[PDB]
Amino acid sequence: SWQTYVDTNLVGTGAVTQAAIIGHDGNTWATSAGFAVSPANGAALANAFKDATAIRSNGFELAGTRYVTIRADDRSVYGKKGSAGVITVKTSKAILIGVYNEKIQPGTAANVVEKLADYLIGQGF
Repeated sequence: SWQTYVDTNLVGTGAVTQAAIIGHDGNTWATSAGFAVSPANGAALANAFKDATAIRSNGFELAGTRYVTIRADDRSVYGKKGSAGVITVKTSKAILIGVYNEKIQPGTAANVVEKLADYLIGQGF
């Protein structure tokens, strides 16, 4: 279920190259093959949705790579690193995380992730 959201609705689409779904405490509910985000980074991200102050000054880390905050509101937090980047979105019970590489259109990745979030939110999650 969470694994199929990640494997099918996120990675399987082609819009993100790697993806994870985290709880509001930052611990991973499911993750794409060989992609791993630390409970430490996850929590920080989780906090960002509440208070972006910290991430706005230093950005945020996810699976080794460091990112720069492009967007930060109470629902979405997006980072970028050259042609790459990460789209993260917050639902009622989790936070979706999707990274895309050079080959992907940033807004293509944002559409997929935000589309998954709307779905989950309408399912009570």
